[PDB]
Amino acid sequence: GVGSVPMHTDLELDFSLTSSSKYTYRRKLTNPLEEAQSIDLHIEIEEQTIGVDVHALGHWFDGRLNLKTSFHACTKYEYPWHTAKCHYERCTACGLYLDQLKPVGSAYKIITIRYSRRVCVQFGEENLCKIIDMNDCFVSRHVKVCIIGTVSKFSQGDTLLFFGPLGGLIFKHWCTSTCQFGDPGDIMSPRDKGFLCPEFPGSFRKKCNFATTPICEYDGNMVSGYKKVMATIDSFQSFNTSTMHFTDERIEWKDPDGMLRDHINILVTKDIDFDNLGENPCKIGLQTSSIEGAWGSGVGFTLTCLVSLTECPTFLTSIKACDKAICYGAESVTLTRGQNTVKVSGKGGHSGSTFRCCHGEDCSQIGLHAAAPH
Amino acid sequence: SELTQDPAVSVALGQTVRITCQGDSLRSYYASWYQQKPGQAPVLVIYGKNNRPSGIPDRFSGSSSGNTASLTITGAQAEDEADYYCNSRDSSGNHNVFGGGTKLTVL
Amino acid sequence: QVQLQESGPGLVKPSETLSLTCVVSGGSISSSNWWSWVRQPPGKGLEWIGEIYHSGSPNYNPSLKSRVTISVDKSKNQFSLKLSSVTAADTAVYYCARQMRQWGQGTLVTVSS
Ligand SMILES: *[C@@H]1O[C@H](CO)[C@@H](O)[C@H](O)[C@H]1NC(C)=O
Repeated sequence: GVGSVPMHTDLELDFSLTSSSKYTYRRKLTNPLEEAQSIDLHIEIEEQTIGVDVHALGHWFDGRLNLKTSFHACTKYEYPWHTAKCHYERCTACGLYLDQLKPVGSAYKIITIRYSRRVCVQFGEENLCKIIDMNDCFVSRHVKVCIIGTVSKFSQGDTLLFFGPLGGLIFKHWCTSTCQFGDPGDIMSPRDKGFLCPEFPGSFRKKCNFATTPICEYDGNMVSGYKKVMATIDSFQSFNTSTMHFTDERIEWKDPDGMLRDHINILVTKDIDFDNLGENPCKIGLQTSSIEGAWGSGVGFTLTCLVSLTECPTFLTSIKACDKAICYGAESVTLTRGQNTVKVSGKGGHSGSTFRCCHGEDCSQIGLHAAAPH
Repeated sequence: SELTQDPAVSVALGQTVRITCQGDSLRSYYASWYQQKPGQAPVLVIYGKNNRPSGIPDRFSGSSSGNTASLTITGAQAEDEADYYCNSRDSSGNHNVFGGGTKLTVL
Repeated sequence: QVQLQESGPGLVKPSETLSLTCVVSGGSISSSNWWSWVRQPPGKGLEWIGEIYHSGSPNYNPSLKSRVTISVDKSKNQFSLKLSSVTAADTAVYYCARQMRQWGQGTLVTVSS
């Protein structure tokens, strides 16, 4: 079933929830003080949504670095690879050029991140839902729901890579202005407008002599950035994606497998009116019997009420003297099963007042006029 | 093949022409464009990224995106009625391959 | 400035070995780095045969390799081409080009019998 919680103090829940998990909390909040009347609390927390503001960096490429050596007043010699989009050239000559260029993904620089969760709270007959974030607690009269923060493999300034079809890697270090071959992000096509070539910081070691024929020997890095990443893939954090929403300069999705957790704090105020707002399986009938005293300022009046309790042996509550949804007095009483006589002292009202015996929002059908104070 | 063109393209005088060439090596290499008139040797028009030889009009332009490369002729004139061949390096990096050619008729 | 002119035998019988000659005039053949052969059959498109950018070794088209031999000599100062065991599909106009910028006017070769 569902457990009960005597609200002797504020209830507080503090816990960590998996981003791809929902959470349900249900409890009967029973009256502190020696009464077992109770208000239902029902909380539903939905899966985490991830929203990121980004700058699109264009496509990352794989490729193969090739080195060709040529010997024959070098100037002007055109070589058949001068039509290569990325080539570097330094009697003999040496030529690096990039071949087998293939796109492997679209990359995006994170500007700002925001984790949301939808939260629904029912407290008694009140039900309210809100999408919350760390900068916006769920607030109601009796219940607060806060996200303290999230443990995340994503960060600001990080770069996200999407494999085709949109796989995914997190990079904490992405080349921006100067890219050397072998770096993450080394070969880029931003905007698709042009081709951004990497640099080759290595040196050419010209081996020169007779008969053996010369060889150009480049001593820099020969392995592309993409290959280096795949070769040490465990150094990088992968992610999977579901329920995507690619709005060009914003990406919102739900993480489908573990990965992130957040901290949830739930606080439920002790200050609760268990009358009016709460329930009791006890059924109470009220009727006015008689009245004495005066309306308005002075001695005041006393209303006698007949009060019936069923479905329990005793019930501690308050019986009130009210008129037209204004109350003028109340008496606390422990009722016994069957009929009870309760005298309630009150003050106030006017000549047109009909004072009824009342409990919560329920009042008897009969009410009485008190006498004039003159 | 591995360097395909459209066989024939027809243009009315004054309009703008776009001759496209598509191949796997075209995203590793800039295409070369050659113009051939009947009974004459081929003539280079475009190489690299929009670089072009002297004696060649301003209306010839170079274009690349993905695995395609395009030769654009803005404000076409009658003398442009010729063959157009797309030329690039092979993916192996050892061969030089031509396209199927494109017969441009000016009206 | 130089002007290229390629010459051949015109008409040859099948299986007979073909031999082209591209003469460089107005300058040296070593003035330009890289020389290329390319042929086109009548009514058809261009086909790259081979090129010599390198004093070390030439590039050849896979389909035409072995059958075709290309050379550069400085004594006679001319660009050389030799096709072995010629069929009725080798009949084409053979072009000589340096840096693929400057072209000779070509020479027709027909293979019939
Ligand atoms: C999604 O990615 C995770 C690692 O991030 C991997 O363990 C999981 O197998 C992937 N999903 C499927 C269906 O393969």
